[PDB]
Amino acid sequence: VARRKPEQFIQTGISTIDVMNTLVRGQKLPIFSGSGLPANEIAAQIARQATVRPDLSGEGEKEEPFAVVFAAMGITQRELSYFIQEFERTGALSRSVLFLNKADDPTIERILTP
Amino acid sequence: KLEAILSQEVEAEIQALLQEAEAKAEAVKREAEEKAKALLQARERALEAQYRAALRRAESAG
Repeated sequence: VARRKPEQFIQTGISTIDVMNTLVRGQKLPIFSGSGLPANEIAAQIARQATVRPDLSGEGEKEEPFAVVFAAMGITQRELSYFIQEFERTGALSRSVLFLNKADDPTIERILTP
Repeated sequence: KLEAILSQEVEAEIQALLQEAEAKAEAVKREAEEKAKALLQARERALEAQYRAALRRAESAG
């Protein structure tokens, strides 16, 4: 009851989404990924090219701070650093909250952390 | 006369050829200006990028 239909779209920097599905606030959109397939590569693209329209939709929300939250649930040696070095590309490491869970970290905290 | 025919078969070729080669000497030179301009257009954007990134980094860092 407290929600209502959103309608302010964002630039994901991938054309295909912002035409066909239209990724708006308060909406989920899982990115299905196979096993033997990358998952990391594609994810990074959405994180450094996530940005509201300034008035291309008829308005912005750039007037209020945009920020990102992260939380990984099981990551190796490469996926650890790979994410961190693209967050310095993002320029966000002073306005983000990271809840990294590794595989060297307990297996029980893989469902707590979410 | 007959020598006046001879001067006209030449005088025709030697303007066709030299008009053609003053429009290749134009053409190469037009593309040469339009390239140097564009290799500096990409240089202009690059520097800007590096400054917009740079300042954001120093704001976050601090």
